[PDB]
Amino acid sequence: MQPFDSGHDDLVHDVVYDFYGRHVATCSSDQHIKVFKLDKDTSNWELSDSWRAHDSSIVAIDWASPEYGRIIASASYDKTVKLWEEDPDQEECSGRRWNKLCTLNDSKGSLYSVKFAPAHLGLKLACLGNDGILRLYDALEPSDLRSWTLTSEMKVLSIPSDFCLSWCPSRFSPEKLAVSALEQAIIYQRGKDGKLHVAAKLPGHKSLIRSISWAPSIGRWYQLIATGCKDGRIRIFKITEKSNLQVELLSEHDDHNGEVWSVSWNLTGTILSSAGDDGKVRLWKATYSNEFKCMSVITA
Amino acid sequence: KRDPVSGAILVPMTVNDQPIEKNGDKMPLKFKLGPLSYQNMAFITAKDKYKLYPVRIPRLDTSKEFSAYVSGLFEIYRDLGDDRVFNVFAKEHNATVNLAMEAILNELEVFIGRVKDQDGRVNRFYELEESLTVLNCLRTMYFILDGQDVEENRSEFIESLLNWINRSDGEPDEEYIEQVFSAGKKVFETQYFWKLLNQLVLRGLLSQAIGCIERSDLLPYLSDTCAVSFDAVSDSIELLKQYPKDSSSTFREWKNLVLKLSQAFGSSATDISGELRDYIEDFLLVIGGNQRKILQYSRTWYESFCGFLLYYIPSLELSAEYLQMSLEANVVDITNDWEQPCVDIISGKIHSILPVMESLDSCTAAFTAMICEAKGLILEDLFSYRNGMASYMLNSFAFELCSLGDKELWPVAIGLIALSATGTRSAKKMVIAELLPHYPFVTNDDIEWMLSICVEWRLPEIAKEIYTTLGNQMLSAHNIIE
Amino acid sequence: SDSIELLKQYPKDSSSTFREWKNLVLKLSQAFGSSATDISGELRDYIEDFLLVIGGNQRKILQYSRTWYESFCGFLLYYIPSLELSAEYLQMSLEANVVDITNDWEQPCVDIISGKIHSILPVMESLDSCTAAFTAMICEAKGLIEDLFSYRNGMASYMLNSFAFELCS
Repeated sequence: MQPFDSGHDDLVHDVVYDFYGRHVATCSSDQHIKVFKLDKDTSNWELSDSWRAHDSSIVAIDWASPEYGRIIASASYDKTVKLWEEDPDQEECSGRRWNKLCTLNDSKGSLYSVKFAPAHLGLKLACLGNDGILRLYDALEPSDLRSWTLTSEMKVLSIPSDFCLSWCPSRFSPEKLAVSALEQAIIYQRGKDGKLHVAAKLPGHKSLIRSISWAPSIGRWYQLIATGCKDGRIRIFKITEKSNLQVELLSEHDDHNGEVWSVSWNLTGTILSSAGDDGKVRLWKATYSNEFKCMSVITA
Repeated sequence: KRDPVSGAILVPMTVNDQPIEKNGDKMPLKFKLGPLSYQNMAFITAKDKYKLYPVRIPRLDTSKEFSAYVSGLFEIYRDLGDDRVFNVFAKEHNATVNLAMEAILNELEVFIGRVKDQDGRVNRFYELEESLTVLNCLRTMYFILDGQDVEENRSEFIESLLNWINRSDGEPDEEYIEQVFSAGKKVFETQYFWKLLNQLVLRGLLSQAIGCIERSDLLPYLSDTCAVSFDAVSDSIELLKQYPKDSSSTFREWKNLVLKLSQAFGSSATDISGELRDYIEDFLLVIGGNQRKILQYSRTWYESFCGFLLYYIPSLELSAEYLQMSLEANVVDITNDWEQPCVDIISGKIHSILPVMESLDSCTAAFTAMICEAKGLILEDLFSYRNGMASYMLNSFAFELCSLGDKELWPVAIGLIALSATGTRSAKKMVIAELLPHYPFVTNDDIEWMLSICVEWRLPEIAKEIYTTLGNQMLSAHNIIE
Repeated sequence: SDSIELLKQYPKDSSSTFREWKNLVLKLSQAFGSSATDISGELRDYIEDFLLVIGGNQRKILQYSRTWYESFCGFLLYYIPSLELSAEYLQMSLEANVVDITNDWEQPCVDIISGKIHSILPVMESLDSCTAAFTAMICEAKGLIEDLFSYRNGMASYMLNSFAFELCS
């Protein structure tokens, strides 16, 4: 496994795999989004297309279920999010390979993270800004991938900083989204009335929460969501749903001695990864007792 | 391999380009797990660090040999009809299972084989080498003599046991022998000689055990020092040549003679060293199965355990006692993974080996557990603790295969989840529907299969999504009114 | 206060009651967990730990156990009442605090729980040949295991004619 130049002139922020893990979409402070392709023949990655996406620094990215086309979404410090439908009948390395399906100017403050809701709910997406306001967009009509409406607009809290969020993958559980603002972590669920509500919180954080992601509850009903905190501790919670949610603290690991920056899940929720200051990436597997044990460690 | 500060295994991310350096200069390192096990990503948000480090899950097996191994073990499974489940037909059941054991054990041998070739002896080798060891031991204990002692198959048993004992570690290695043949005493007057001769006699390495005697005193010294001594040693080397390995009655007659021999030599005159006289009795007492001595001369625990069965009483009944007397003599080693798991196999607590086999190879472990549930040696949560711990590891594998990008083992992963005797028909109908939209499809074939499962299980939705896919091609295929 | 009042009524008869119990305990430790605290920063922890333990946080139940049998019990009392994880519970406990040799009954128990039963018999014999003998007996009943005084016949049977005899004298 050999690295490769992202090609970015300024520090890189997010890297997201498309559905079939064939491509990866980069984005950094150089205001450019880059999609890379994994060559079937040679095990090498090569730039599919780079292009100025936003005017300020870009920080988040996420693809949309191929059942809705090839739509990469992006958020930036320019206080606005942009969508991009890939143009199959184009060139590569050109810059005319992706178009602004639209632009979400509503956020009256710099955005930090945007993720597409699971496909079974439709073509929806959430995004959290610095104004501490959650915003849910969705092209009510899948045919015109250009007009997105404002579903919900909830406000988290004050702005005296780090953010991020992750939906609940599981297609067989009532819609819900977990958002984390600073030293907080709150779970939201859809109501009987079709409006969002606060279903529970993940207690225990002492510092800002660098990363949080929900896990694919494949084969199980109890949900699982991991936390990468600034204090240097990973946390795995077990949310069971009988107010009707129970939140359990399963594990907790300091193994990193620094700050947990990125915490990520397997595609079947079998493995969990944790990266931090100690420049190492640990992977975790679950026990029969459901406590988490690290299986391997990578470094630098 | 290398085990770090937090416990488990430590693997470098790159061989030439380590991004982070000195202690104290920390940088935000982010790492995302990919949809494909071998294609993950590790990057760093920080000026002057703009490279994307692709990473693969430590100790992953992409081997053509492996996906060939998984295939095979699956067959043995699907073929065990409804025999894979032991109801909470008395002798017929077992037999067919003990064979599938050999089938399994074998497949692992073939895969272990092609491995020594292709890569020489990389990490993955030894792991499987031990995985096998543990397996030989398992079989030796419950997959040969269904219900009776070493009589009902002495031929088959003693073969397995002797196989296991020497299919474990190289020792005694040919490079250590010669040293013992290079100080006022001749080759055969120092314990370092006998302690080896007795070790060779305990592991049943009789062919060589004799070779070592022939190296010195036999025809020499003895023949020219003590009449009784040269004799008792010649009749032993001649008794050793024919140690019963087929007939159970032959063993009796054997121990019978050995005992008559050590009796004679024991109460007769001796004109050889008073010290050399002892080394000879010990040798004889051990061949005779003197519990007391078999211990004394064993170097490890598994040695003494074997000897007990080989020269004392061939009955897995005293299995418990033999172990205690052995472990109490020489503790279990931690340097070698297979040891504790065996002490567990023999002691009965089988479940406790599974976990360890998993950290060696999730695949082997998974199937081991399976058959061990067959033999009978062990709520919408299909992936629960309620269903047989066997079943657990089996779906824990089926799930692995999915992230392996081997469009071939996919059917293997699926049907593995379907046959899990534990779990509601619906339970699986869900895990499948969720694991399917990920199926790395291509050919029309791969697509017919995927539909035939929208049939057998009724996933009317996934069905439609497929019709979508063809709808994307048909369109691009309407772009030919040429 | 709500914990001392929840403790007063720990379910010991109904299985569903346990669920509802762990349920509330978890809602309590959740609330206290994400709220404001004006007491020592250190005293705040001792309280969560207390609560986490009542809650069955595998991680903590170990931390606060003094021996191995302690943690084993807690797991069953505040986490998951299932002898299925019997194996796992033991491993996590013994790995925390080794078995003591000062007290004879410990190893024999770790053996009972781990499954290997036969290995306790001998030890019970050195305490009382009688008890041991009958223990072995029934344990053969439950199905946990010219030389009438051999090893060919069960180690159970064997231990009876070792007492049967010892009696005559």
